[PDB]
Amino acid sequence: ARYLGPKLKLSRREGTDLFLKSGVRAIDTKCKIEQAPGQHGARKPRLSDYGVQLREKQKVRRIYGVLERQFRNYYKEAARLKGNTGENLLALLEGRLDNVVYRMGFGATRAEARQLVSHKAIMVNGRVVNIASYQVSPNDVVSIREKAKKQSRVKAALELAEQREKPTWLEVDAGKMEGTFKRKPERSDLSADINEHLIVELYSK
Amino acid sequence: MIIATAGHVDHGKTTLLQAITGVNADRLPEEKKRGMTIDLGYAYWPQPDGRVPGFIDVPGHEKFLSNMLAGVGGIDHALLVVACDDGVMAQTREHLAILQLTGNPMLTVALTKADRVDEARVDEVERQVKEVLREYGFAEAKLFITAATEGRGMDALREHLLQLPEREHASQHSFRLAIDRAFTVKGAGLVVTGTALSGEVKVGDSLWLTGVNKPMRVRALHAQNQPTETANAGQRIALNIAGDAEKEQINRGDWLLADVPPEPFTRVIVELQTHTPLTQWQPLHIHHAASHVTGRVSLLEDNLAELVFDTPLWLADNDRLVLRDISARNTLAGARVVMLNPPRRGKRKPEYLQWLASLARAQSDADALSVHLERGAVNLADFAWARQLNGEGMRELLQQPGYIQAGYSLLNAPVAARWQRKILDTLATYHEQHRDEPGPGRERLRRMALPMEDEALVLLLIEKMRESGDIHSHHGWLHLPDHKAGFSEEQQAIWQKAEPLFGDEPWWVRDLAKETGTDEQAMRLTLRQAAQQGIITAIVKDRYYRNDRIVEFANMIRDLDQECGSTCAADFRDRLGVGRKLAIQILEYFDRIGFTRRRGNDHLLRDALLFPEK
Amino acid sequence: TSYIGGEGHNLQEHSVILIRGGRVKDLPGVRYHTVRGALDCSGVKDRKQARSKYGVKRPKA
RNA sequence: GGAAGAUCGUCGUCUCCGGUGAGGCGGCUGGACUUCAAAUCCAGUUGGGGCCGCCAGCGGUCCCGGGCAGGUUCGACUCCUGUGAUCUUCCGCCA
RNA sequence: AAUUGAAGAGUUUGAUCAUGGCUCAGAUUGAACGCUGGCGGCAGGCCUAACACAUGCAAGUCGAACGGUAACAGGAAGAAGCUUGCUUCUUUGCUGACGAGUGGCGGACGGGUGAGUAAUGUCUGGGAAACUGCCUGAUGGAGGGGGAUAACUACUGGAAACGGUAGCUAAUACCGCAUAACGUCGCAAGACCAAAGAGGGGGACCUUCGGGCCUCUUGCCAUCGGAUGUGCCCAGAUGGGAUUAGCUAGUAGGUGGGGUAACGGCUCACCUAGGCGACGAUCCCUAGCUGGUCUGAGAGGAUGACCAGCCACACUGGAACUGAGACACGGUCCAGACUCCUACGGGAGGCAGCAGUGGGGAAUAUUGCACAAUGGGCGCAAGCCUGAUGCAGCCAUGCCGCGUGUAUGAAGAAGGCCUUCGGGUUGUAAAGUACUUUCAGCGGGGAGGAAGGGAGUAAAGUUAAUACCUUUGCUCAUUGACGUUACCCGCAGAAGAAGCACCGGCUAACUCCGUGCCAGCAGCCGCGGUAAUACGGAGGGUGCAAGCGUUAAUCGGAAUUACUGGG
Ligand SMILES: Nc1nc2c(ncn2[C@@H]2O[C@H](COP(=O)(O)OP(=O)(O)NP(=O)(O)O)[C@@H](O)[C@H]2O)c(=O)[nH]1
Ligand SMILES: [Mg+2]
Ligand SMILES: [Mg+2]
Ligand SMILES: [Mg+2]
Ligand SMILES: [Mg+2]
Ligand SMILES: [Mg+2]
Ligand SMILES: [Mg+2]
Ligand SMILES: [Mg+2]
Ligand SMILES: [Mg+2]
Ligand SMILES: [Mg+2]
Ligand SMILES: [Mg+2]
Ligand SMILES: [Mg+2]
Ligand SMILES: [Mg+2]
Ligand SMILES: [Mg+2]
Ligand SMILES: [Mg+2]
Ligand SMILES: [Mg+2]
Ligand SMILES: [Mg+2]
Repeated sequence: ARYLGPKLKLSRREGTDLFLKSGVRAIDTKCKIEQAPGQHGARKPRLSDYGVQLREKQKVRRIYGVLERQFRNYYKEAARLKGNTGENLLALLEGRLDNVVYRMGFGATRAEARQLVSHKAIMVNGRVVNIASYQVSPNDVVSIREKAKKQSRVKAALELAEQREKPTWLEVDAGKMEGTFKRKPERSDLSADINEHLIVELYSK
Repeated sequence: MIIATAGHVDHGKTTLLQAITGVNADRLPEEKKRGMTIDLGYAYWPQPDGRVPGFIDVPGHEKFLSNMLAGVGGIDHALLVVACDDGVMAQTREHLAILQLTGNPMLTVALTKADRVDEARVDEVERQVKEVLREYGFAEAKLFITAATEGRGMDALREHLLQLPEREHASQHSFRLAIDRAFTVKGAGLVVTGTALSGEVKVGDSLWLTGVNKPMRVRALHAQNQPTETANAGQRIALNIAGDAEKEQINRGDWLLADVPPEPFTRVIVELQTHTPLTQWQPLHIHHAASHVTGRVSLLEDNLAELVFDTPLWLADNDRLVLRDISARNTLAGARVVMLNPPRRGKRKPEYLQWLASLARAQSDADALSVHLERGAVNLADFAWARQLNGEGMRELLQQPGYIQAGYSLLNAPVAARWQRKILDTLATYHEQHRDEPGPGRERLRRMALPMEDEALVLLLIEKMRESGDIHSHHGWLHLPDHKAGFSEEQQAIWQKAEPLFGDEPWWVRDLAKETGTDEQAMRLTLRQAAQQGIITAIVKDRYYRNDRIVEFANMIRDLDQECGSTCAADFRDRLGVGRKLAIQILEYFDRIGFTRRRGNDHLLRDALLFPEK
Repeated sequence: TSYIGGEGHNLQEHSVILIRGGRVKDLPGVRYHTVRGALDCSGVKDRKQARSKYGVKRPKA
């Protein structure tokens, strides 16, 4: 299932800041991201159309840490859903619990989010959930279990959360480190880097 | 009580059995047709006492000798019928030699055809048998004179067979089964029948069939013509098993056994005892339980011989097998499987002494465990295979104190200590060899010490020394506790002239090298060591400064949170005159340190001492 | 008539093998391949990558 | 499993062959020749083991070899006696 | 709100544009094979030989129909031991019950398989000339007699299988008789048709003291209704072949008889000469049909595995009986092939039920647990039965979810590879430090699937009746195969867990070594002839992930059968 390997070679295949490992920093930049994607990484390669849209699709699916078959599930439902397929695709993909745990801010990385949610710590509506794929319903509060509280990791991540500047579609108190989800975002309020229609025609073959 | 009948042809082997057990051994049509025993037949004798003896009737013909060697496996007692016709014949001798090499504990001689010859011949043959038995190492033997036609001495013979003891085997053993006849019964399955050499099996067990190499679930089983939920060693076990394989694919000589076995090995060492001298590098027929193979023998030191197989075969330690003349005719020698994986350097002078240690010295697995440890690290896969040890039996090594058990192989406390010493002194050599380095790394240590060994054991052993405190390491660099990362004069001599220079204004590496006429790479590395000492600090790669300007860099950052409340470039020029390039590299130096952190427009102060009291 | 792939093979007189489709496009009239590794056709040894093709078990070390 | 049988040199095959092997055909390597071939002349075409120092796609030694041994004989691929690898045919497997 | 939906690429040539094939990119599958494989959920799992079958189980039930007492538990006269109120023994169907027997109802449902079937089928839509057990509504009856028979007894046949001889007995078994019209026939007059009791309780009263009598429950016969199920007709729709053009004599119509639950050449006698067919008759090849599954923008194309409806078949070929229902999977009879026993006369058997075995095949599972739930048979009920069903086992066969750690970590270590010999890359990757413990492992707690049924009790209803029985409340004790359940709570240690394919273009991803048109690769176009990004190895990357590839199949693309949509 999960990736389990070097993070920032995946981050530097697209030459972007993919946010895969942040912690004390945001981007490492000392790790030579653009200069060495592989042994032949240094020489620039011309990208043909299928390569630009596939390369993009790989990028987003790595930034959110999803595999391809349930990413294709997310797409087939996204298309089946009413409204623009790109916009509501991304939005329903952000409904993933691990993503939300990251956006509320308590967590290091979305892989750490995977860790924390998998380990029984997360609590939704007074119920525990292991599943990182759980799509959080709108206007629903989510908390972390009381005994799971006191873990060193959660606050040391909260500090990071204040630094990153936080999202506007979620309201997080973080006094008890319990925030509330509000509404599913729209394409315009986030990212401005991913180009989603590349994915939608890539699957329109 | 498995009892095998042996003797020369038509000396009443089968007839005796029908007398004792009322079972007609011959079942194959041709033997019915030709009046002989072409292939092995089995007879059983249930008793009201509840214990059933197992009777194996083997042919006597030299042509069918290859069949008899399959049934002589796992005999508890052997009865050699000798007929007073011609008395002891050469083939009787051959059967005796074969039983001797299989190391059967005892035998009962029963003399037939009492009616056909007068009493005189009974005493004469008696004498001749008593003389022949001494040749083959069976001293105590019970001679019975009987004629199966009239059943004259059948009764006297009967009580003795019940009197025979059952030779037991150790409680914990991997089940091992010698397939004999693969035959499909119409009702329910594939039923393969074979002698169980060791262990117990139950209906729920999963087995590994060899040559098909596929696991097979036991559907049902018969202990000895008796349905049962379990089966113990020392009896023929009809075994009805499910799974992918089928009878046509099965070929006599396949093993059923509890766990996947390691790959069959062609070479092997054997204790050698023989009636006639062998000859170096000579072809012969290796007979192993229900297996026919041709391999070439070699002679090492004294009574130690090497078998090389052209057909790979699964063998376990302490397995008696017979080596026969390659063109047949003559049984010449015996064999025992002693080492399962001999390497090269056989006749080198140090090792023969070792072989003596491994074989003559120990009759048990625990002693063997120590012997192998003396030789080196002991792989549990290989040792379990050689000794056929179950989980319970395997855990006993763990119980013995002073055993390093890593991911795989065991190590004795003395040998462990020896390795520890070698590693330490090798460590010391590397320590001495590079005096400018913080120490060697863990993996590099293992490569500089014992590259050929198992990684888990050698590294676990390293951990043992770490915990003892013999090696203290920091930042993952393992150096002796005595090391101070002091350096050598060879560095200081440059650092003396480098000192005033560095002082009044520090400069870049390539410029430094140019100023003192020293090689760039040499100069950069010596100064990096100087920087490990705490004399100069690189704010960026190849750029080195003093300390007194680092604290000054903190003085300029000091006024930013208090006077501005933000961090920006502009104050580089509007505060002291320190350039933008300099200030930015200063900032990235302090960002990596943790004096400041960068997010969007500004630098945070989560963890530093930049802060004044008020 | 079915092609035999890989370098070297143990196949001789009457050997029971099993064949799969695919055509070679050089030897007109062979429309099949024999699989390496099934029934009496042994998986080509001395081969590392692409070994699910050609049916040879992995090296232990 | 039994019985009957076929084949298995020195790169492949056929004809042989009691004087320590011969002959044809093909294949391969090398030469003349070219980008490499084909063709046309030339030259060549023994292997495997044990013991010993690297594993080196090695280096020495000694031996054995018409599947693997033995006997015959002054001398065996050839005569004779066993047996193995693959394999044809018939027979039988019965807890 | 119920739709929102249509992409191209490579290869003919020196180059071009057309025509036209072939190949690819997508989705899918009851798949198989290779390498690899941690867990859980929900599905699925002989596509071949409708080939043969060992062993076990898969249809029984009612003593509230009957005569009875084989087996057990009480009780009884008695035996009368001795422990003198515990125990010993015969006799006793008299009570609870029940083997074997007659009788009722079931076995025509449930389950399997697709051989046959081109229409005797199936689907859609109509119809008249029908029958329908148990279910339900109404109207009424339910009176009065007899002769047997199985079981049983005595004998006897036969190895077995199953009978035979003689005698006895009961029934809600069977046959009379009486009765009966809104039933049958008949224009009518008229004629004719049936039944069976049993059980629980009971005051007075009868009492051959067996029982009669009252009340309730339930059973039986008759006719008409309802539901249901089934039979029959008709029109249309449902493959390919004209390198099958003629076909039909009970087949086309009539009148009369016969037959069926019912219309009908269904059948027979006689008469007439019809009848079907280029809108494809007849013959041949293949085939179970449908709701639907896959695909496609759609129109179409393929298909009919799982689930549900209908049809056909039960070793092969026939025939009929009993029955409301069969021409009957585990019923009868005859024939036939094949297996088995036998005492040689004779019998016996049919997995396309659940398992399972042999064979065939590339290939497809356990000789398991429970009737706890739903449903079915019988029964007043309890219950008993149930391979239906509920579950479990096995298999990565599919779909889905999770894990194989997380954070920090540079003098960018070693080793590997590459180098322009300066270095680059593997690579924050590893090591180190600080954390977690999901799943697995170990130990504790712990739902829901459970409705009812049984005992008791109260009221109402019933009735001569404070009884029986029915209904509805209330109290009690109890019903789980899965099951060591889901789920939760503790323990310890990153500890037990990542492959497979590809890297010339199409198509994401390149360098070195070995070989030298050899060895090999190849979906297509191509590579290799001494500098191979195409072979083999390595290093690096890419794509997928407990899977990855290959092969097989269908649609798509293919406007490449062009109705939409071509020449
Ligand atoms: N007089 C006598 N003859 C005997 C006796 N036992 C066996 N035989 C002989 O042996 C013949 C049967 O052979 P068998 O007893 O089977 O001898 P075997 O050694 O078992 N046959 P094989 O060695 O081939 O297996 C009979 O014909 C009979 O003559 C005995 O006790 N007395
Ligand atoms: Mg005998
Ligand atoms: Mg004889
Ligand atoms: Mg030899
Ligand atoms: Mg061209
Ligand atoms: Mg009836
Ligand atoms: Mg009447
Ligand atoms: Mg029918
Ligand atoms: Mg049946
Ligand atoms: Mg087969
Ligand atoms: Mg039963
Ligand atoms: Mg998945
Ligand atoms: Mg667990
Ligand atoms: Mg009343
Ligand atoms: Mg390839
Ligand atoms: Mg089309
Ligand atoms: Mg056209």
